[PDB]
Amino acid sequence: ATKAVAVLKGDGPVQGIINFEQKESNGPVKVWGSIKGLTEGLHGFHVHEEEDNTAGCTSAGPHFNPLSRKHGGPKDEERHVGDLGNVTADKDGVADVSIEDSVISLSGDHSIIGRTLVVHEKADDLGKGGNEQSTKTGNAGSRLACGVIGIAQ
Ligand SMILES: [Cu+]
Ligand SMILES: [Zn+2]
Repeated sequence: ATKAVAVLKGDGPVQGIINFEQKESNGPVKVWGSIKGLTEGLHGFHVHEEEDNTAGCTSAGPHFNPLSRKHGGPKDEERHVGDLGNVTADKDGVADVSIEDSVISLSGDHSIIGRTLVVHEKADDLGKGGNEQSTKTGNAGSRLACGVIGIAQ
């Protein structure tokens, strides 16, 4: 779409308004956001499968993997569909996201509308930890907050 949002929220007051703009069927998306309630430091950020509560928190399915690759980040050879590596939280526990991608579509085959955008405690290990868990998740640990990607309104 040309205006999508994902309101992150967790067990605690950790919350974050993510924004996504695509417009173009096959153009570079802009993705950005601003958490409020993480700790400082790097936090893994990914599009988990779908709004699947049974996966643990309010919703957080496995790392979405349509092409069935190993985990990593935008700069890796092995990166899943929604492997937006990690973001950096401030000393005030705010991680201002601002990146762009061309794998997804927000409106098309890879409509991210409906997906489950989740933040992790630890840094994404860029799926290089040489262990399934890491090479599937980034060893980023438990999901401080979870959320769903929808239309901005
Ligand atoms: Cu994740
Ligand atoms: Zn991944």
